[PDB]
Amino acid sequence: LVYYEGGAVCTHARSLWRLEPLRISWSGSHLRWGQPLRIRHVTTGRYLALTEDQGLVVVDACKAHTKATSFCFRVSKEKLPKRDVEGMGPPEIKYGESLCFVQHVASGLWLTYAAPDPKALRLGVLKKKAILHQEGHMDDALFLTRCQQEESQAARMIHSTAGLYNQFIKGLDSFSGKPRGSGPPAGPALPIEAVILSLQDLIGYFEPPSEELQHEEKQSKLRSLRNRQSLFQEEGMLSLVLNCIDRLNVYTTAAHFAEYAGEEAAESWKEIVNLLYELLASLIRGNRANCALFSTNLDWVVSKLDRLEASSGILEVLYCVLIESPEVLNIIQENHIKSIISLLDKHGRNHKVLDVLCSLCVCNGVAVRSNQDLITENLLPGRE
Amino acid sequence: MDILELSERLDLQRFHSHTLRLYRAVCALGNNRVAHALCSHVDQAQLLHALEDAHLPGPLRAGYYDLLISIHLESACRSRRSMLSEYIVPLTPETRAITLFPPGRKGGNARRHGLPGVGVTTSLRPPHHFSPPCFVAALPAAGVAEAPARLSPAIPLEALRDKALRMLGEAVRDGGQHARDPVGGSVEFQFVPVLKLVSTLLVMGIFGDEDVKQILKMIEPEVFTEELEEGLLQMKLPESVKLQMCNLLEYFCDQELQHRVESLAAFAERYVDKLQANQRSRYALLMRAFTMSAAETARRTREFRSPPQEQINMLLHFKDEADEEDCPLPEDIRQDLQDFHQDLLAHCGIQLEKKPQSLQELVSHMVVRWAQEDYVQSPELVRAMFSLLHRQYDGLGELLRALPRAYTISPSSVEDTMSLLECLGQIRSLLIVQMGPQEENLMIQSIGNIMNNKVFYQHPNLMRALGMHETVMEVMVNVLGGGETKEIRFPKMVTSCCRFLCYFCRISRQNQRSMFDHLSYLLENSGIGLGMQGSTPLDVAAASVIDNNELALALQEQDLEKVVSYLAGCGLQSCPMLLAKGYPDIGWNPCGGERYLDFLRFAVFVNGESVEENANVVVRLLIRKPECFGPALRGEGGSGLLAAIEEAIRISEDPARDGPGVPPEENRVHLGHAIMSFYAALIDLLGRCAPEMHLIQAGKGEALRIRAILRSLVPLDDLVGIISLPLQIPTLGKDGALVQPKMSASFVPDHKASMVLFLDRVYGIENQDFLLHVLDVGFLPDMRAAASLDTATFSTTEMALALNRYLCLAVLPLITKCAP
Amino acid sequence: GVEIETISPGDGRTFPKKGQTCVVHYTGMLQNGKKFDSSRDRNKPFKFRIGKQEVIKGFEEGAAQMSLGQRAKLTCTPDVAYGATGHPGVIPPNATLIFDVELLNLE
Amino acid sequence: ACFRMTPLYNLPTHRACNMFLESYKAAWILTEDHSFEDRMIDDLSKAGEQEEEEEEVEEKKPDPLHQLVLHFSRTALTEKSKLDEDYLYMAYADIMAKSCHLEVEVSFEEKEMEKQRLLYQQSRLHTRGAAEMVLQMISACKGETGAMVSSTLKLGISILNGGNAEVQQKMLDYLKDKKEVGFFQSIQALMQTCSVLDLNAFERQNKAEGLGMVNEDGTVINRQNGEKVMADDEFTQDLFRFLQLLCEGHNNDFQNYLRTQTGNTTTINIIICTVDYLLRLQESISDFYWYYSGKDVIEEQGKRNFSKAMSVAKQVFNSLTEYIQGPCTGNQQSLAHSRLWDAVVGFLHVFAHMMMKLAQDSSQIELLKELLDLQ
Repeated sequence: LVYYEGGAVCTHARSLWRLEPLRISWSGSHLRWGQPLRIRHVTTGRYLALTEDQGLVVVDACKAHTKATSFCFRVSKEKLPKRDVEGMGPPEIKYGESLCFVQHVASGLWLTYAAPDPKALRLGVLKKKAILHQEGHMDDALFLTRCQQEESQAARMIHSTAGLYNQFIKGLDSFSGKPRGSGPPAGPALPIEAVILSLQDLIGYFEPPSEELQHEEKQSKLRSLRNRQSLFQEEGMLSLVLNCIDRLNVYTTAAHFAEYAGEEAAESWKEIVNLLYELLASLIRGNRANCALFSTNLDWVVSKLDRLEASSGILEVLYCVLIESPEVLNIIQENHIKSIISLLDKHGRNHKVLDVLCSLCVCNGVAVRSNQDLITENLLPGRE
Repeated sequence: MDILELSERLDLQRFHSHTLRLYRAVCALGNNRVAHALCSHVDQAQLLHALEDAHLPGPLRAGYYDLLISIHLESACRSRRSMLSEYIVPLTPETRAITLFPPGRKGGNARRHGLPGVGVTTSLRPPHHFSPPCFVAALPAAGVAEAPARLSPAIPLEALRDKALRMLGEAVRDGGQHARDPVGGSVEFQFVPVLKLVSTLLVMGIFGDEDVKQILKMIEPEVFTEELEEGLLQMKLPESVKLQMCNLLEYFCDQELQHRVESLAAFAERYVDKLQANQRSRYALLMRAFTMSAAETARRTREFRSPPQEQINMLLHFKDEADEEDCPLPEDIRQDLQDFHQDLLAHCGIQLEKKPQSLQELVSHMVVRWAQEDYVQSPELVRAMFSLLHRQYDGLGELLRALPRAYTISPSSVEDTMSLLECLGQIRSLLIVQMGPQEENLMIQSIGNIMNNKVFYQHPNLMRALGMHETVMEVMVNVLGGGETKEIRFPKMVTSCCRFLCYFCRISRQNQRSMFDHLSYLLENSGIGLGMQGSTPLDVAAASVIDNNELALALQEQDLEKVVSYLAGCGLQSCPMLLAKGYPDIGWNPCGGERYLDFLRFAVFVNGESVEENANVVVRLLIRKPECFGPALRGEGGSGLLAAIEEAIRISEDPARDGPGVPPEENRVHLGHAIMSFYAALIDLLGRCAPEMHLIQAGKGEALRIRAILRSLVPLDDLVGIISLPLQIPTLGKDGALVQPKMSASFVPDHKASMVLFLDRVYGIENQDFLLHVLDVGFLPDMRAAASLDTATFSTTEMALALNRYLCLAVLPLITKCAP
Repeated sequence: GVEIETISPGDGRTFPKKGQTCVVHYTGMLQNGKKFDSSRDRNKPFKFRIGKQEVIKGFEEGAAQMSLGQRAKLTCTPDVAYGATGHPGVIPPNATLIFDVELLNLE
Repeated sequence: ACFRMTPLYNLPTHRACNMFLESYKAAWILTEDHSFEDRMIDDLSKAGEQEEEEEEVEEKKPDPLHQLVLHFSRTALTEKSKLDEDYLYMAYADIMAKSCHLEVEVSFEEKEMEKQRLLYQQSRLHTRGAAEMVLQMISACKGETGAMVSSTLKLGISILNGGNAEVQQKMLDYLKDKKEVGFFQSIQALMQTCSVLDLNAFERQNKAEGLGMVNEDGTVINRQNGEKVMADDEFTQDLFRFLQLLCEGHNNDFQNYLRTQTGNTTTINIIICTVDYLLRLQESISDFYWYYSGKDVIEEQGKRNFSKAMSVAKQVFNSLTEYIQGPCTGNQQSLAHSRLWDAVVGFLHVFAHMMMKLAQDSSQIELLKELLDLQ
């Protein structure tokens, strides 16, 4: 359901419209008011349509039957097209000016916000449920604003990538039980190699800039990197990847994993979990807001610190979250500190763990005396 | 294994170097309780031995030096560092002896400048605190969060500073030799940790005068002579060393400033006595000037009929030679001030060659020389270096930036100030640490001593100058912002400080005014303070403005609309904390809105009379936002307030819905009482918002409109009916059990008094018949009840005294003025 | 729960009685054999006022059973020591403490 | 109280010295004049004894000012949500701002000498990146008003004074190749937050002066305590003085860039926004006249209000002239479709009846003579 919305919501990825005309050739021609052209949201890959039971919705491309899914621009609301030219065409519409009026030409109606406001919208967020109205109001003229190429490019990966893991997760829980034994797999094969390629692409796509670069250049790359990570979180990619590690974690060892999926799939298991933690570390690195999300489920990563197959990455993940979000330190309780100290006792004299403790002591220049003492008490007196 | 092998065993070297870092981290930010515990694992002998170990690896050398500083020196360093920004001076002969220039014969305007840090500093700085680290002591019977805080672990400082001085001399002489094997491995690992130790001691003040003289000799001998030995300043040190070098320089740069401040105080001491003496003699002469003068003496004694601020201003108002007519000072005194100005600016390097000869122009040369040698790559080094360069080029401006923290005190109460300052150290130390139960008790006694300190009242300008109120505010800001969404843990200290601030407001108008200037900043943090009782930021906000006609006038629109918007939220949503505690649900918050109403009641009513500007603005926001009125008097479908009161009375009377159905919390909420209390404060607010009668009698245009509006909202039949409602009455019986109502869970006279104030200010009393029709059914039961209850068994009860205040404050003043 | 072993004989006659502060150099020891505390490390004598219960009762009783110049090996069982709580950040709970105490001087 | 208070000689010493110092600073320290800005820069602008090494690169290696400016640009470029305060930035930015201007018929041949030296000092600053430094700081302030941004513009005017063409070119080039959005976003936000004349604050101040209060530590006669009307007036004065300077010399290249941003993703129209601000001003000054019919005479606060308030309109009008002269047709069309005409009407009607009211008496000859040059 389309909604008007105001504020910081629509600087995210969920506000990007692609104008797709009906002509395969010369689709990149200029725009004519009153000419048929579809509307597509990039992240969903769905199309605006006049449905039958819920009015104006988005429909899957499988059912975009060109009747409910066509629209036409106009400068007014008065009842009146020209034939398609195999060329660039004449310049009509402005960017940042030239207020437009979209009309569902097949139905003749007009998109307009629904006036009534229930108790939920009495004081809460002001989102206006736009509805394809028969005549509409007056102030529903619209601007057109250009998003930068980079985020426009970025958006399409979310739609491509998410469906890949949607398939992956469906594969995972399909063989979650039902041991294969010595026979055939559960069902269809999982796009493991494509997933492996995808993760390797994203990790590079999220690599922090190198320190040898000029200052301002580094700052600019941070500007982009910060924007990217927040966009992926706001599209729920972090929720996706956390589901990925969750489903992958139910196997202690590769042969145990192989008992339910398959021997041919068993080799990639350690690789993919290492990629996942590396991707997550890149995802959280540097963003306070993205970082803060682990306060609700801090115990979850602590439940996995004992795992051996991918431990260096997850420890780096923990380093990244603690080095940034002070409130996570305010969530720390004694069981956690017993888990990190156990890591030092189990994984040798890994100096990184010390830096984890050092991050536990002070965060952004404030002392956490409720934690510092627990570090001293559980570590110093034994002297071993 | 030998630690010197770690210069080869790198894989362990990193780990142990990190280990020292972890030791610094756990003892970081003055956690002295931990800092003592460290002294078991690292011993004083080990640290002192490790200082001189030349073959020791670089990173571990710097780590160990920093570990020493953290375990022993940071807490007292940081506290002293903060106290360096203030300049409190005593009226003592040692202060008097302080002079801008040392005695000499170099030049008339300016002799040879005094050596930095060499001399006497009378400025107040509290004593350091130390404890002998001895761990066999019995475990104190005082439990956690109640025992007083552990001091910094002790260590021999006079021996330490001798070792550090000798170490510096070793480094200075070694550096000139241009040896290929610097101590620790690198020049930066050699010079930097030692320079850090010297800087920390310099801040500490451990060094004596001769020690300082030597320090100035090692850094630069020939410039600092008073009447290979090559100093630090030309051995082309790496950038990281230059950072510490700048720290060393700026420490001395503060000394001349503090010297100037004290020298000014000494001048103030000597000069003011001459001023008061001459002004006294002129007074005695002026009283007998009548024999040769006339009414022009009114001009002459205008000075003596003017407050001292302008008296001294006119006394000083002779600088430019075009204003001396009003100056009564003899020319010798007039000369003395200009003389002190001349050498003062000379000591500021304003008015008066390859020999630098002095600190200011030396360091200016130094900074420019460094800058032109290379592009400096450390941003912090750049920032500090230009920080210094500005400080030298503007001697007067930094002094002008220092005087607002300068205060002169009599020597009588210096120990009282010391007592105050140690609490000031506690509060200042608590900005940089998350609050805990131990710290909570620390703050509670920290302010407890402040309220017991008489200087805290005797010199309030000093307290404002220190900005202790600001420092407290930041603490609550952090406490509220931490977990503001859910609920506030540690509320006892929150309400203790909010009690304190209200006390601070009552000290004086100016203290209140400065406290006021952060009013808006309080309001957002007060959005969840409704959960806790006692004292709140909203309470502080109210007392920040109480009975200030200038301030209620200056109370900005944005502030008011922000408050009413909050009140709208309270009037539209339940209280989640009360909802969780078993209480039944209603679609609004009587308690929270009532607190806002009490604020507005102080926001618009000043010194017994309404303020029209605030009154009309607030009612304009109430009318634009009708949800503020609550479910009753809402508009479409909103039942009357008259109808609203009765079930609220029944709710309070009948249990299982007045409260949770599970005082016991000592402030257990009673819904019906809260609902009616909100209504009462709402009426009382409008009543105090009513226009004054001289305005209504003059019939001012818009003024009539407001009174029309309020009369449209509130009908008379409601006013008389609720004013005529019955009251619970104390009775004697049941083995003499004096049945008394619970004032927190029963109908109260105050709520009636609110409406009486409403009727008087809005409708008033016009005709005799309606007067009697109010008297018989509304007032007469009250007087007969009070007169009956006027008995030694009941007159001292809560309800009887409630009526005594109710009648003598609301009914009787109304009746008395309508007697004709 | 304390037992004492002579190390370096002194006088054996002037036992420490109430009234005089005891001046001692000691050297703590973990029971497993880990050195954690001493007085020669800080180089200064540790003088404690007896009878006022400033130190733990095991050390107090051991000091009482000593004599001037008699170096002694103490053994504080946890009951006469920090016990079930331990000195925080230094000594874990439930550990026996061994002390190389040398009462060098009474005043 | 003045008849029966404590005589000054009976005051305690510590109290007396306390008021002594605070009076003394206001009498001698604050009044003191000491110019050192020129010797500041003249020390930091030299390459002292580096000719001996003579490295192969031409790159003039030492430059204390350039490093200082670079450092400020460095901290200006951090990825920080809020822009803090730096006292050194106040000091240095003010120093370099004060260093450029340095300023009965005097002839042309010696006039050009002072202007050519003024350019030289401006060159001495802008050639070391100070021009860009101002630009990033304006981008970084995120439209949040403050002292540091006020000093930033004060510097920008200090280097743009006299309508420096090549400085304007450097400005344009920096925007063109950076394609920054927030600079104009901040400019728009800053101008939207600029205040306008208000009745409520004015009358509240009038009543406050009506009280005629005293403090407890003596008494001050007619104190000039915090002013709530046109507090930010000099901020609005110099903001438009900055925009006028950056369009001075008929920079058709820059005016069209203001009306539309070719490179940038989102275009912000300064001209229409400036008109909208003028509209808010017009209502404010109008309504202030719409408070003066029953009152037939104008007191001091009303006069001082109009004196500062109208200087805003004078500066804005000079700004619009600089946007339009040359002429820039695209801007002319924008104003043709703007709300300027209605604002013009309101100003005319205010000038209409106002100068009658001022003509009724000689008490307001001053304010009338400013109004004359306003329209």
